[PDB]
Amino acid sequence: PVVFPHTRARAGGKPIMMRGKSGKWHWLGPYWKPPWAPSNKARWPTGPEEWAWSDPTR
Amino acid sequence: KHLDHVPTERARQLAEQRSAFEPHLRVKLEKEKFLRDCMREQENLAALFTETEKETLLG
Amino acid sequence: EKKVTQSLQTARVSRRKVAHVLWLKKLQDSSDFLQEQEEAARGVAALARARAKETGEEEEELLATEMAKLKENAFVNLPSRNVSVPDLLAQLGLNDEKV
Amino acid sequence: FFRTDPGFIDPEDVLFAEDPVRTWSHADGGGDLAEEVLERSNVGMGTCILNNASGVLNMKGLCGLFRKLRDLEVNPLKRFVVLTSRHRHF
Amino acid sequence: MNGCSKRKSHRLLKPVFELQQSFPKIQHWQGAEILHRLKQKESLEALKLLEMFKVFNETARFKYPPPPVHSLVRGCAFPF
Amino acid sequence: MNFNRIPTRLSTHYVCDPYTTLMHYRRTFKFLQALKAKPNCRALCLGNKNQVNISWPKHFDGLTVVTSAVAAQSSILSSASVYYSLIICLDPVLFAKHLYRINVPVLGVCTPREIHEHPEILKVIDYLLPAPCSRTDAALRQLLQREF
Amino acid sequence: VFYETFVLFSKRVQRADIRQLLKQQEALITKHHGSMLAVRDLGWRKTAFRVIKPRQGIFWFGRLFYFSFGANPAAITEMSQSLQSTNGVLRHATVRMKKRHNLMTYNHHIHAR
Amino acid sequence: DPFPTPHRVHERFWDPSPDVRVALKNNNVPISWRDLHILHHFVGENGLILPRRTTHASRYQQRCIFKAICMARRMALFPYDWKPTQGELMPVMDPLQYLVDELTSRYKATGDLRADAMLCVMLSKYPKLNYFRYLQYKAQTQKSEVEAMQQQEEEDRGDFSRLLRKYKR
Amino acid sequence: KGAVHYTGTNFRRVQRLDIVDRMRALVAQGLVDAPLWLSAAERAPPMELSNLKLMDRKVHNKYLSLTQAVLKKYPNMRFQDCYVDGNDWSYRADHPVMQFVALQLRLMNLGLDRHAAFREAEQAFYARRMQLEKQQKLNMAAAVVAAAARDPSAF
Amino acid sequence: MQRACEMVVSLLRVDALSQRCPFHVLNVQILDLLQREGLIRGFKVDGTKIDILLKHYKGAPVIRNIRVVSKPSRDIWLTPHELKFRTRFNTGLWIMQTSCGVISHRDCLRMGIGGKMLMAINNGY
Amino acid sequence: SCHRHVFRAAPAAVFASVQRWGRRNNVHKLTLLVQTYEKPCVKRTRIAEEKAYYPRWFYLRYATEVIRYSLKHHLRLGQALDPNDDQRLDAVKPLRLPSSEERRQHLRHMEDVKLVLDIHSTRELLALEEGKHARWGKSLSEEELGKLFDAKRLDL
Amino acid sequence: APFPRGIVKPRSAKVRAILNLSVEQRQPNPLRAPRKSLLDPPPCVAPLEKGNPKLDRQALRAAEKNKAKKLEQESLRHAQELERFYEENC
RNA sequence: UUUUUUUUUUUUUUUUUUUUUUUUUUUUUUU
RNA sequence: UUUUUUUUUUUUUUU
RNA sequence: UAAUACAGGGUUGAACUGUGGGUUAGUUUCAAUGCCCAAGGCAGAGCACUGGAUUGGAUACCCAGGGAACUGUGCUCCCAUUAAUAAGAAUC
RNA sequence: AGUUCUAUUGUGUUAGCAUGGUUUCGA
Repeated sequence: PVVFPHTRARAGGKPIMMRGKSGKWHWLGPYWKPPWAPSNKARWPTGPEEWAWSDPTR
Repeated sequence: KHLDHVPTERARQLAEQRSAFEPHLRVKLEKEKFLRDCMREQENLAALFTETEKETLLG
Repeated sequence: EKKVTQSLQTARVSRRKVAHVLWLKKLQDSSDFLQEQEEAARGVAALARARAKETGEEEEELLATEMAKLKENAFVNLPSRNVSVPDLLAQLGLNDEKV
Repeated sequence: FFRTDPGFIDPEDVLFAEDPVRTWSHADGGGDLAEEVLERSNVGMGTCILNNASGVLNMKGLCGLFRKLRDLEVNPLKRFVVLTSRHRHF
Repeated sequence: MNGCSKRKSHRLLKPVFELQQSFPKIQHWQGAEILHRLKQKESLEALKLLEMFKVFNETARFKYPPPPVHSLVRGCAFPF
Repeated sequence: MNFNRIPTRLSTHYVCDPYTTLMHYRRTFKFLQALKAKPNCRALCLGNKNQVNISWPKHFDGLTVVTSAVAAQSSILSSASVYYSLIICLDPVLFAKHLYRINVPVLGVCTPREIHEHPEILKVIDYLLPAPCSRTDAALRQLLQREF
Repeated sequence: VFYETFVLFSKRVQRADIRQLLKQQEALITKHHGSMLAVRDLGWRKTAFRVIKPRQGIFWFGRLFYFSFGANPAAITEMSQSLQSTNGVLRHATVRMKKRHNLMTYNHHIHAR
Repeated sequence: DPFPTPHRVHERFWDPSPDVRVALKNNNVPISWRDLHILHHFVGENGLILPRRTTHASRYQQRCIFKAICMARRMALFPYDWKPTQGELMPVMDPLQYLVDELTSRYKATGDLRADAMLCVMLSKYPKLNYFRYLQYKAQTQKSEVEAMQQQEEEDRGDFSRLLRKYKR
Repeated sequence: KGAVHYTGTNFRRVQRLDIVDRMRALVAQGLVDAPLWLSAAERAPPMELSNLKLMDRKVHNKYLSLTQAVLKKYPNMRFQDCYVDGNDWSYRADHPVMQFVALQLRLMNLGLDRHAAFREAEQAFYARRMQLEKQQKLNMAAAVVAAAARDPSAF
Repeated sequence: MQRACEMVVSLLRVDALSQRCPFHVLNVQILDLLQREGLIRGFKVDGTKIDILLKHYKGAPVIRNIRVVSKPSRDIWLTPHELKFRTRFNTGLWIMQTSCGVISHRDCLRMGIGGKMLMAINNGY
Repeated sequence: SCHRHVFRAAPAAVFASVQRWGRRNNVHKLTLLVQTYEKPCVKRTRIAEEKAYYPRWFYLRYATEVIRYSLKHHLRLGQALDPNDDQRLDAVKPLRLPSSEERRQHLRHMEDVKLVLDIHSTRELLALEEGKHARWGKSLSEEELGKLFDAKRLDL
Repeated sequence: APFPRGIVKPRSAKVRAILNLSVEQRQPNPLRAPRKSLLDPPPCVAPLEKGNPKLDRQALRAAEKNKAKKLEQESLRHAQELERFYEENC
């Protein structure tokens, strides 16, 4: 089968932080991955370390 | 659209492999031969072996 | 071909649910109060029925009366006597040198 | 280990391996590579690759081969024509 | 008769002058002030030594001098 | 030790391919054979100061001394197309701005490392010659001229 | 779902009080369609710094207790407020019961190796 | 006189100390507020939280560690401006369990005789306790009994048992 | 405004002409006389170099991922050739680590799978240790024993 | 129609050997006409994308200028007698989309049928 | 909080340690900020600027260390690394023991107490190996210990 | 690290060189711009010296250049000394 | 105004994510 | 006397 | 911004679906600070205001007091208007 | 692209708690 990718546009908007002395987010927080970001494999080539946990089921 | 018949790369690769009864992809490395330059470099030396055109440089 | 994948999906979820049952079984075994309250409950049940057959009274009053008392006397076998002081224990184990 | 040893292999040499058959991936019009005869537009040279399922040279292959050979030979720009094949060990 | 076959030439054994770390180029005027502060906490100065490694950035009033061309030509003439 | 970034993509060099060297020498030999037949032919061997293994003379014909004032890319070897007929440059990277519009054949001998990083040298060089081991031209040509 | 609570008693707490406290708690559990799991004790614990609680005094140590239960999620607020009013209890916290990390199934080979 | 190594390094290169590396894994168990004997390493003299460039830990576990230490302080189970003491280095568990566990390691490293005796008595006294490690070690002493069979057959020139084991190739 | 044409005048398209072509025009135009070496290069024009660099391609380095598994199972490879320059452990072609992985990639080209290559490579190198290295060492050691002329009883 | 105009960006490159292109039915037919004139060395459909080679001569590429006439938002049509005036005293290549397939501008005038100017190759002003 | 004890040390030396302790914890910086009220807008720009200057200082500090380290040792690194360079031992005297094939040749060009010391020393070795003096000194030949002695009779 | 309450979005190159870590000019993108080369024409700039142009064709500062071009150059000689003939050709 | 001690009231960003590490992957011809 | 300022004053404590 | 309750977003695994989309009024939520109204109070700060300085001729700069303004389900978007100066597709 | 299930949570709301600068008190 042959299928083409879909549009990268999605609902919502970009993260925005409220102004003033009261620091608070408006739509999204810091942990937001844009639709045009690269693959996770290339961003973290090192991967889990030897002393890392092999079960993140906290 | 998923049922469309378009000639892709993997589609043709599988067709050739199916013909071989239970003949796979193979690659070839560059051919490095020492006689290509070993037996030819000496000829070029004759064009400059004269003492009046070699000693001045490598003196 | 879609029907073939239906059988595979059922097997996949079945294995996942099997592991879940094992976790709950551990809790039951590990739980002391659960067993203790359960055990007590059963005993009273038979005594009320047996006593009623002799005197001839109704089982509603006997059962009711006994039920109430079990909850009041539930915390009687606690705390398992754990008077051990870690601070003191460690000192004798060559692990603490403060007094 | 030493570079002068008999059983010495350069890791870089084996890293740049390529398939000679894949070199002829591009051809003339038609994305699906199924024509009995192929041609590549070159400057002063005429390319002709004989690609077939089992190298069977039937009447279909001859009809195309004759046309390409005559078309390139008549052209004065193409001073010579090269011929080759595409099958593996055939 | 079981000693090493290859000579010892590792950098760790023999200290040398080098920089085992990369950083983006910095403006000459920005780094000049920082270097002066370190020297205050008490041969050629350190400012010139770092310039040979191409550490600073090409600012308006600072450009890398070109290589020596007029004092580096050495040719030989011979018949052929 | 090294604390810098480790590269991932390995670029290939086709200009200095082992097979390409076969045609490079064959084509170059034909040009030199025909030139030496003619009478009164002179060549030029341009090198670098770091090349201690190659002896150099005191004076150099065609050398022009200029000053910093009004020197917008002055051509040093401007008059080197009268007495000479063949220049063999050993450092095309350094001698790149002067040989841009030279009226003589340039037999440059560069290395794959410089060719890939500085492809501009391909336009000035007419006849490309390979360089085995590609380390130092001073000791490279000596071995070729002293074979066997 | 399952829940956990760690209660730190004082020196001024007798066995009489402990039984009473637990009995009261069980009332709420049953109210909200729940059931007690198990009750255990941890003994005494040393405090890093002095505890100054108003209208209670100053203490340097206490008895640490642990008990597991399960009820409706809305029962956490009722339980939390009851502990604060009662005397003896100087500090307490409620921690949700996890699948892997727990004081029931995972209690061995912590400090050793 | 080793070469001066820069303190600021990319995250790709890191060489945590062996002592702290083993404590991070915690036998593939996430660190929680109960692990009091492990949080004492991730704290300075003033009691402040160390950065990710000092403890040398991953991004996921860095946030979890901060939560465990923060909660322990609220419970009056951790200092606020100094390091813990020797009397507070113990996880949140059964006091009796600590003793048993402790003793098992000594019997396995050097083989303390006193430790063995203690456990023996405790076995019966506290049947409701975990003895998996203690039982496994004793059950593994069968190598001494089987060695007798090898010696007994040695009198009859029975060396075939040794050659077969060595004939691995 | 300014260099806003990705596909246009930004990318120059100037023809590349060699000395043979440039000299042919000047002589015909009558600007410069024909030199004595003009005909020498006419019969053997230089080889084109612009089209040769187009074949250059970048390939992925498979040794970065393959070498990780080799050291994990046999981490005793870094000890060999440690004091030599070029080797880092915070490798040269001659290093054992590079030799072992080289055979694995070569074997996979024939058609063998990734896992199958590991078994073949392990056995291929094992023989060299027992059939050549072990034999050589033992042979030499034997001769040492024969050197008993120092003993008074030897004669 | 939108994918047709996206081929000029990829094919108009100097320092490159092969460039990808989205797969389309109309795009395949266009490449056939260009290859006949000797402008494209070759092309291959690699599934979801088409790999098209680039032709070079003495450094500079064979293609130096590309003009898009037709656009998805409108449609340019010229009568047989009007195309000659537009295209005169030039060596350019105009792609004409007639009812009987796709042909160049030279063939459109021969038949005398009303085509459609799609794009221009090697065209000046 | 920081506490130090003076033991066999001058007060001046001890006082120099506590002074640097505040710099790590920014005790002085925080004390002055709270004294005066700072507008939130100023902190927005000041917090960002400190994230670009401090990182640059660390890189420059390491560079100065190399200059001082190299000054006391001289030397300098250059582009000396080259793959095409076999790092072989120079002069390389130590070699495998002779296989008896070359031992005989050595005596052929050294026959001529100084230079005649080898006479009667190495000669007895050859005779002993062949089994001329002692019946137990006979050794084995190199051609009868590898064909059917190690490739088939291996212990493994 | 500190918890920023916002972010700065400068537009001029004056302040952009302070807030940002660096303003070094990276390699131009080949897909948008050509690769820079030394063969390009030089910029049209007249020579100036303290405001007085020089358009005619006819000690501390000097010491600094000698300390870097002489002392450093001698070190490179020793590197090649033991590679050319004295050790490379036995 | 300094030091010390023992429980009133308002308020809640000090510590805790980072060498900007994809073909470096992007900012505007000229002076 | 204390507080404060480049300097000073106003203000506050009273055996 | 440790604990707990309600409900979103992002990353990965399986199943399903088999062109579902880009932009967006005669449209609809949210939106720093200031002002009207309302609720309010017992801390830390301060505009107006006679409260201790000016000049080489004029002042709010440097202290202290000081009843507006500082938590809103509301009225409500004037600005240097909240994460660059393009909401999408193609060339790595 | 979207729905279901599973792992993950300094993103919105949230009444009591712990700690702390200032302030307040003196059997």
